[PDB]
Amino acid sequence: AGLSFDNYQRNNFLAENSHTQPKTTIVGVKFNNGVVIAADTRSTQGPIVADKNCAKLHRISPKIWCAGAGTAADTEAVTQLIGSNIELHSLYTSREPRVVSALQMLKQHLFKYQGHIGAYLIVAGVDPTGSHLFSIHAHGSTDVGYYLSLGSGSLAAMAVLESHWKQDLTKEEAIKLASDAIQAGIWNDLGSGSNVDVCVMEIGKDAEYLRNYTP
Amino acid sequence: SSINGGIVVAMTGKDCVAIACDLRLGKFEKIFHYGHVFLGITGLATDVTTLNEMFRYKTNLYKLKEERAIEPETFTQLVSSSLYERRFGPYFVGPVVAGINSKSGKPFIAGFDLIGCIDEAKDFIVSGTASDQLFGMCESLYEPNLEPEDLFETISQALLNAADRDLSGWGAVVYIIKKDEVVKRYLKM
Amino acid sequence: MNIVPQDTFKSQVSTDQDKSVLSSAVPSLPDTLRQQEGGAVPLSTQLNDRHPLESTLKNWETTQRQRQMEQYRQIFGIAEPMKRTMEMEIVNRTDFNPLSTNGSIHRDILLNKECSIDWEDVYPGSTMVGDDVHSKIEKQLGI
Amino acid sequence: MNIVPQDTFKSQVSTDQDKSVLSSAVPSLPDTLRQQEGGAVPLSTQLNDRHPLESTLKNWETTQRQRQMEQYRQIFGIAEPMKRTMEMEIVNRTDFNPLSTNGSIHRDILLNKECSIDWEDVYPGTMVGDDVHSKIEKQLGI
Amino acid sequence: LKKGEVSLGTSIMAVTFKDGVILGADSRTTTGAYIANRVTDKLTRVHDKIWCCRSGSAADTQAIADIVQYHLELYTSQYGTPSTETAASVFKELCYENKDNLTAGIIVAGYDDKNKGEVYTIPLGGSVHKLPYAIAGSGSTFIYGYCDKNFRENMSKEETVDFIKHSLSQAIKWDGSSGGVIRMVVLTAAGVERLIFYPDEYEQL
Amino acid sequence: LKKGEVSLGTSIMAVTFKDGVILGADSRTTTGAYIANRVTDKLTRVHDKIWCCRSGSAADTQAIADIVQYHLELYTSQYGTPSTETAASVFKELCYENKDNLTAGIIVAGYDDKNKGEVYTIPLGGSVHKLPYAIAGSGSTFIYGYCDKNFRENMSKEETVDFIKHSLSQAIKWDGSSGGVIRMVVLTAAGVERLIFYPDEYEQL
Amino acid sequence: TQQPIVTGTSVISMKYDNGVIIAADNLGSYGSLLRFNGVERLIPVGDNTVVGISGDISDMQHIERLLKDLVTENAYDNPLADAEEALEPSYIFEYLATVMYQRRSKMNPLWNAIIVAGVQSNGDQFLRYVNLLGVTYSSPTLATGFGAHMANPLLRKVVDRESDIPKTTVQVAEEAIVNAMRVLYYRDARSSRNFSLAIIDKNTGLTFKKNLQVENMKWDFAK
Amino acid sequence: DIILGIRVQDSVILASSKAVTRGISVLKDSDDKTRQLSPHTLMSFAGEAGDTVQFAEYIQANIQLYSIREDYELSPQAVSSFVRQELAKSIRSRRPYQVNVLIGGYDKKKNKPELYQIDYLGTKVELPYGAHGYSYTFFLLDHHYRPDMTTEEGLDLLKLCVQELEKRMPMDFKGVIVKIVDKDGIRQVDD
Amino acid sequence: QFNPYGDNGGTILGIAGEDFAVLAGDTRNITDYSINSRYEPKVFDCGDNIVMSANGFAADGDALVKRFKNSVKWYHFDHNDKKLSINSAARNIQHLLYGKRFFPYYVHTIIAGLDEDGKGAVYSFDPVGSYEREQCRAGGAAASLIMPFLDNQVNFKKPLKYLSVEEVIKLVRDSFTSATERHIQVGDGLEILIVTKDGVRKEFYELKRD
Amino acid sequence: EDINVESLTQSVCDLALRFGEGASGEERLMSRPFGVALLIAGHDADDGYQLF
Amino acid sequence: MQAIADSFSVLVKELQYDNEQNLESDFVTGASQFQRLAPSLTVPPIASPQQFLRAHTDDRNPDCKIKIAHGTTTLAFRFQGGIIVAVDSRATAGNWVASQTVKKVIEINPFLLGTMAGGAADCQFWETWLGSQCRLHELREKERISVAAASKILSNLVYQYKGAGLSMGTMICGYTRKEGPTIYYVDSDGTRLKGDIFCVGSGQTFAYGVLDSNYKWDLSVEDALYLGKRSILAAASVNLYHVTEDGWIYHGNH
Repeated sequence: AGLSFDNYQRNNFLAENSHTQPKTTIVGVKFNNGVVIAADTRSTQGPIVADKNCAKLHRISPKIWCAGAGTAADTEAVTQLIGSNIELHSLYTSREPRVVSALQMLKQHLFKYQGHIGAYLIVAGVDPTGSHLFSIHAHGSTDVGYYLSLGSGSLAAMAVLESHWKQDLTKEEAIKLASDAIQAGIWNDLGSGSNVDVCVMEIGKDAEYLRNYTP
Repeated sequence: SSINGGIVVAMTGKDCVAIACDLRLGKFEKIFHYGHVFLGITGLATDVTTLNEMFRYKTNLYKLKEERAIEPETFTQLVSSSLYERRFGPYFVGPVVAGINSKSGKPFIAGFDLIGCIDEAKDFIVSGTASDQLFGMCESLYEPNLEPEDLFETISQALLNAADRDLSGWGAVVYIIKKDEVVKRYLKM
Repeated sequence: MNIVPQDTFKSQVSTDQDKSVLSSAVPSLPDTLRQQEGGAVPLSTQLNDRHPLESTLKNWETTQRQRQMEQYRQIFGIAEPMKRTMEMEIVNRTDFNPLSTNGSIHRDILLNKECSIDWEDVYPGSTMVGDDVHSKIEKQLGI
Repeated sequence: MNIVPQDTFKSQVSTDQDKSVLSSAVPSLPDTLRQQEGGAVPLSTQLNDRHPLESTLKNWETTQRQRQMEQYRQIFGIAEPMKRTMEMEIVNRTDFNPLSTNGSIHRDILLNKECSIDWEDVYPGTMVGDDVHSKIEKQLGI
Repeated sequence: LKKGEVSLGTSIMAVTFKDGVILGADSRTTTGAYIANRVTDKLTRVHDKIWCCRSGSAADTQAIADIVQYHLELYTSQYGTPSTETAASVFKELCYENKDNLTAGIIVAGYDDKNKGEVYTIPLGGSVHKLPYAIAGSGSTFIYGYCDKNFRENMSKEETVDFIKHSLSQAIKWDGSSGGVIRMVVLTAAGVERLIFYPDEYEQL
Repeated sequence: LKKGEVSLGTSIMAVTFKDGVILGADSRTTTGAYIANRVTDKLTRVHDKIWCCRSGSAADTQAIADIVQYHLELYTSQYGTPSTETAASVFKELCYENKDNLTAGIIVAGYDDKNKGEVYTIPLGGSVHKLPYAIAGSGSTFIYGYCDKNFRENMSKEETVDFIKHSLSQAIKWDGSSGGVIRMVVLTAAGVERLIFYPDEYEQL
Repeated sequence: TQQPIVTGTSVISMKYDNGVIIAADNLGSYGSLLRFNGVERLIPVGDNTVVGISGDISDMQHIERLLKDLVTENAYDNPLADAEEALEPSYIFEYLATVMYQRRSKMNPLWNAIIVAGVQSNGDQFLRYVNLLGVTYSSPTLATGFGAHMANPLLRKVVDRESDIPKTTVQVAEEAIVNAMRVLYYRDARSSRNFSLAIIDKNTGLTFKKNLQVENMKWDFAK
Repeated sequence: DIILGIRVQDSVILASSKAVTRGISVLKDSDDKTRQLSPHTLMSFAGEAGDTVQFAEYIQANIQLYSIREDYELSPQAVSSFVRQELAKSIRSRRPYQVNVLIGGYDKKKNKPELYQIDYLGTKVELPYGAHGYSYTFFLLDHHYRPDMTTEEGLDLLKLCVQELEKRMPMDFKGVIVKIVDKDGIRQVDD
Repeated sequence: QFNPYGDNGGTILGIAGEDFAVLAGDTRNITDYSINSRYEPKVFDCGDNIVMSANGFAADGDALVKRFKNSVKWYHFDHNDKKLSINSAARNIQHLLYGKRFFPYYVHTIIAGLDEDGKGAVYSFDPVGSYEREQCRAGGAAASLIMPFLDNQVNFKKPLKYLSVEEVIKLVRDSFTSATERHIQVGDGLEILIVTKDGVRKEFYELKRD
Repeated sequence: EDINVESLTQSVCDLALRFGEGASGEERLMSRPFGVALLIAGHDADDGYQLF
Repeated sequence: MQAIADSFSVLVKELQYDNEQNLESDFVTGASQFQRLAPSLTVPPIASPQQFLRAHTDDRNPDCKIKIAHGTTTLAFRFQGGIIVAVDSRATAGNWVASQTVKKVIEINPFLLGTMAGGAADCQFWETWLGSQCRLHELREKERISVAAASKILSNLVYQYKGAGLSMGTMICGYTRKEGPTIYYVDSDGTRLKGDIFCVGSGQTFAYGVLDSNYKWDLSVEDALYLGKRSILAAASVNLYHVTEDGWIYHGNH
């Protein structure tokens, strides 16, 4: 039951006998009435560009979104499992899901596997308690931030965010700031490129998903 | 008795797809079908046979329950979940899925990593040991919205050029897939 | 009050440690044909070269529930863990469905997993010997 | 101003690096017979697997002498190290004793080792060579 | 620690004074030489007047703190407000029984009517020590002498605030893993008071 | 650091004041947890009013100090009394040119009628830094804050003595490799003064 | 050396229309301990060149000694040392790069990263980088260490190509450098608040500013 | 590489095998494991490629120089002592290399044959028997050896050893070259 | 232990024509994820109508080019300003590379020029000196993307002999544009040196990422 | 390639200089000048047939 | 004495240009680096140069890896009036186009040939060096060098560097009046074997068997060439060389 450990010894033996086992800029910015998440759209299998238009913004729930780095399959699987749990909990409670609930589920699931599930996430959302932004580490640690960056291009994006962030930001200002950080990651990092995807979650409104906001 | 490795190439045409695999001429082919969905697997041969048997099992049960054939997107999701089940003991394979949806008629191709991460491509997918040289040949030769004859010629030329650049009993198997007719061809070099 | 499972290794081994598949000809030896493991799997091979996370994953839920029972005993008394264990035992005992492996609804209600999904649920996890109802009847009844 | 000797490893190798023993038939190759080293000792084997202290011991006294000369140059001027080196070179060049290997008395006085003993003093230490004429050729440069 | 895990290079102080206790910390989280969070709240609330600060593995300390808060809610539903000693004992049991798999150290500061404010420290390993004041973290090593020279029993609130401010300012000055703002919580009979001091304040002390 | 060698785990301080400089240290030499020498004079004289204290490998620093004293005797025979800067430069050259083979750190204190008392520090690696005061050794880490809070320029002799005594007493209190008696040398224009303080005196500070 | 002990973090430099600007903070860190405050890591070599060095501090002092010896040997014995026979930035960089590569090939590298900034005698701007491996390159913006990942993306906003150099005034370049230094002090754990800056202009010469502090820091968004 | 040496009443018999270096198909007719040191002293060697041939040729050159210089032939004992000295000197400052030497001579002054074996570290032993390479033959030699054997009986014993050894060799054992050293000099046995 | 090597990630291409030679390279210098510079030439005119490029570890390539240029200077001094032919330069470079047999340069080297008959010539060198004359050689990252593109449009067996210089320049630009699209290390610019009987001419073309 | 006849002649003359300081600054190699004169006859592509 | 004064009179040290070898290698004082009959090889100045070279020679760029000579079959034998040397010319393609065909056999002299069978650079460099040595010897002695002497020179040279990192297996084939036709095999381990028939390659057992089936000393030139071509074809188009007393003659696909 669950994830299998079969063929572990066989795979190790193959690795010992010369059998090669076969084998991003993300930002989140809070503003005065919501939160924005943005990402680059380049997908590479090593130095080769596999896809120039890749959707990296994933939906935990209609108003709770996330993006990830690290092992891609782990990120997708964990996001989908927590989305299923969140949907079931919302149906059970007859209430809108809270971002803190998704944070707790993700934290406990990642801590259970002791860092062997390589999922590093930025999770933004809006619920009846307000707007929330969180960063989640593979080993099970989480943090709260007003603006966060992730991926190989995270340092350039963080520099841009540190240059042009204020307490009181409008929706347009936050969208521009997030897009600028993603553009800096695109220009100055080899892992990031192509287009920018944005998602804006405002209190009291539907989530607005803008794919290819700047091409 | 040594049949490990190989190359599989998938391309999209106008309203058709092409999927081709290498062969040793002269019964071990790396392309299987479960109705109108085609799967080509490269890598460890034991894992290839095991995955083929498992997917035949699961698609037979799916058709018995649903009373209809499975579509390429649903099969892609199934392959992804099956590969992820063996998270810590994964098969040493690279799979590629090709097909045409029975209802919408849109062509579909995709590739996978060893633990089921999906790479859905609009132009072509290359799987194999090198995946760097034949990849460049396919990049130089591919053109979008080709007719089935043009697509067959393009993919066959890519395979032949890959075969010439690094043998003796080399062969190829090509599938040209349309919504109503599937043509299987052999290339003897 | 554990968090990570502890004391998972076996402190001793024997050739008749698995009472289910003991040979009838030589009762002190296991029956390799009815094990249906492949025919070349000595028990000693299971003592080495394991994944360091397999034991943690296998015993995680039991460890969490044992910590919860210890907390109840510390805060409420002996009666609360006694009653929880009694309910779980009654639910588990009176279920015998040899054709299915899915857990019951009432067990998930008691475990507070009514609207919770894990990979164990998603991946619940042919043979010539011992794939019949009668083997399960014998195991359940201790025949 | 070095205490422990430094830069003791070779940076280049060649088959004619030993000018004293070179083959007359092939001047680019060394003469194995006249080397008299056992006949199965390629130069490459001397580049690896040495005792770490050997280079430190072999170059110790030269390093101390160089540090002393550098201190004299810093404190006294160019003339003092120049004169010390000139004295030592004259003493060493005028001595030629092919039958003995001991250092002269005047060399010991200049080195300030008149009443000092080290293991080099206690332990000072074929078919071809090891004769007077080989030493004459090596000394005269012919 | 585990390879690739997040460590807690903090500066933590807890000082008992005449009217209660004060718990203070810096707000830097690092991933080596890169500051991943300029402003992190290191003051963890375990109960209404029982707070703590954490060191070692971040994930392990978060899991332990969540379990302890759950435990204290269960205790409160039965017997009411728990003592700081009970919370310290639960922390100690969790840290000691799992010390072969989890790296965790805790500083617990509490107030209750019976004991009038207490400080406990649980270093790595799981032993517990009740102290008039405690310091922990990477920067604490630089202020062992200063604190030993400047602590008095039964100080006023302002004196304790100044003492903690000076000590943490020195710890921030010398330690590279200690950061920007100083956060403090004052626990007395009146209630819970939160204070923050900015670099332009304490760097001129 | 070669295996089986002797390391200089100590607490070293040097403070410039109004009339000159003072150099102070503890007197403990330890091999592992065993105190190999309970009473050690760590204040090394390389010239009449130029003293030093050593850290790192004991043998390497002893050899370097012998060479420095020889160099300064040659310089004196040629040009007279050297400045503290010259001795610091010779120490730095010796430590830097051999840093791949020797582990040495030096604190140099000196007096001359031109510069009027100076302190230089050469940490491991061979870089030189001139400071109004310096601390070094394993026990110095615990008094980085205290010293930074209690040093004033142009202090009197007694104030400097008290400052050094307090700081070294705290370092002794917290560091295992430090202990014994406190030794101090006062270098002024009036001459060289020697001071010793016993545990029954400074432990009551 | 074989491992750095006392180190400096980053130097950042930019070209503008009439000259170059370089900057670096004043800190020598001993592991995680911020041990030495007051380390000058910008060395003016003449009146037309500034060298910024990051990495091992003892090796940096050795390089300073080499530069001083080079300056002194320039005047031995040319009476036109202050005249057209003065040292050029290209000469200094060529010497330093040769030294760095030779010591890399000797397996005894100088654990440093070096930026040479200045103005040639014909008014051209010179900005070059060389590290402990002997790798050399030039660009309108240069940085070492953490700056190379954070300060460079900011500065490339101002000067993105060679055609942007004539459009960039000294005020804009200095503002960009100061903001990049503030970002570095925000996000670098081995950084210092105090830094030094140097402007080399083909008209006004060398301006060396010391004791510059990061100012206007936003900490109020605590909660 | 396999070398055998048998000393009999009047002579010394030395048998050596071919090389077959590494996967190289070579057809040749020569003995590359034997050097004639002097008209009445022969040397057989087995060991690492390159080093062993260099050492053997160096020894041969030194002995030829001595013979030309003195117009006189060294005894087998002196030759073996010189070989031992040179072998111990070679590994004085380098990692030892695998080498085993059998020296067979006929002392004309004493009028008697002699056989010595020197191993890789420089250990010289005077023996009536001797073998190096494949590892039983000692038991057979001990069972069927007499100090007063004639040349024919020694050759028969060597044939018995060869027949015993061939049954374990992987069928690639080609013709073993056999040489005899006695008062008339050195000759090669055709069979 | 100190590691004396590195990697800077370039791409070079040499093509020999009927009466001309072409050596081109991308101008981006990177350190494994970061862009050190967007314009750093790697193809150099060495005199006597010889163009050289050493792609890989940048310090080693710079050292090799420096040594070759100094050797050519002394060759002119010692032989009455005689023109150095391309084959002689190839032999000199082979000796320069093999002189570091036990501490090799970590570079791939290509030189281009005209032979004694006036025809285009390109020589490729392995890192320890093994060299050969070739019609076309692509080196570095994305060579596997550039060679098939060239082979798709040229019959090396329109035949390459009858191609003009402008057509070759356009084909090189197209191959580099495709490689820039598909490869993350290729971009920011392309520089082409053309050797003809009139000398060496330089062309520059901007690539993606600016 | 073949060496130029003039280059070879220059090399021989540089060797003949060795009774004093060498052309590249080498130390003295012999105690007296040579007592021979040479006629060097060659052909190369640069200068045809030459006699030195 | 003035030189002594100069040594103690005070940039050059850091450049390491006070050493004559460094000046020569960088061509400061002249082109003497290109004047050494015995080339100088740079070695890392550390305690374990061999481990360093071995570790760094097995680690990413395909174009920065040391080129290895083809392991394809190579054959050589001597019938009655010369030597037949046969190779397979099936070149291996890569990211390049060849202007002309490559050759697996090095032409040392108009009378000497060698085979690579190892590291390509080692074989090319050292066989060109051997050609230089043979030319100098022939100029000195006014006679063609014997094949034994040339093979011995190559073997001594490779043995001097034994264990340093070289890899090369070559077959020196020649024909002189005094010796006749001779073939030697020289390896980077110092092996030097004289022989009549040599087969070194991926598949060489088949070629050796075909040779042994129909090998005789009374073969004619055409028969010997046909036998060599057939042996190569059996092993796995075919470049042939016939070596006689007057030199070698090359046959493309005869």
